[PDB]
Amino acid sequence: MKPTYEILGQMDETFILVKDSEYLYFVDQHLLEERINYEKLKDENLACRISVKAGQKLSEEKIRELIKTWRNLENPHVCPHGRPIYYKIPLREIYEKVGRNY
Amino acid sequence: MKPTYEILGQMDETFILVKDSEYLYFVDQHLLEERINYEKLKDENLACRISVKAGQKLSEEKIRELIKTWRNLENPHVCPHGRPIYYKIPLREIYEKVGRNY
Ligand SMILES: [Cl-]
Ligand SMILES: [Cl-]
Ligand SMILES: [Cl-]
Ligand SMILES: [Cl-]
Ligand SMILES: [Cl-]
Ligand SMILES: [Cl-]
Ligand SMILES: [Zn+2]
Ligand SMILES: [Zn+2]
Ligand SMILES: [Zn+2]
Ligand SMILES: [Zn+2]
Ligand SMILES: [Zn+2]
Ligand SMILES: [Zn+2]
Ligand SMILES: [Zn+2]
Ligand SMILES: [Zn+2]
Ligand SMILES: [Zn+2]
Ligand SMILES: [Zn+2]
Repeated sequence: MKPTYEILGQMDETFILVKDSEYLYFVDQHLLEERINYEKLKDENLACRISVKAGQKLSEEKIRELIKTWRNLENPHVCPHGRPIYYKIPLREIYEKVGRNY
Repeated sequence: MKPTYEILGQMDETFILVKDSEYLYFVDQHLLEERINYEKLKDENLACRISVKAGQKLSEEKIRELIKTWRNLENPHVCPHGRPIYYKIPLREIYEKVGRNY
């Protein structure tokens, strides 16, 4: 994700919505924290058990911290168990559907 | 869209993000206002020229009004020129990508 981005907020207390100029990302808060903790601790089970879970409301500050850290991870793409950390949609798919250039 | 929904906010001063239990919708603010005005005025060019344009910031109250009205339109799907008013993504596509049931 580009270093210029906009955080749109939380969805379903499960995903952080954040976009750059190319994509809107839906970032799984659990998988992201698990990856962050795994890269520090090198322990899959420990990283999992201490991380936030889906269904927990996060403060705006905590969300900012997580997204900033996400960009600097060695593997921002998949958790240590191989699950994709995020879903993404190209912004052009949204614009083009309604007839706008992007 | 179901009568129970959550407005997530504006994106790019162009789309209103709103979800129910099934889909996340990206609603084009211009096309929506144009449809609203067209259903009142029955005049395509007049409805277009008086409507908000992309790139205009909208207040939270104005966004609420538009989304409430959207649900009651005779045609909430396409503007009078035939363009889709919104893009939608099934929530299950987002959940399933990260390995979650939905
Ligand atoms: Cl979880
Ligand atoms: Cl900060
Ligand atoms: Cl921060
Ligand atoms: Cl426009
Ligand atoms: Cl109100
Ligand atoms: Cl209202
Ligand atoms: Zn362990
Ligand atoms: Zn686990
Ligand atoms: Zn886990
Ligand atoms: Zn901070
Ligand atoms: Zn995992
Ligand atoms: Zn006219
Ligand atoms: Zn026009
Ligand atoms: Zn128009
Ligand atoms: Zn109101
Ligand atoms: Zn139109």
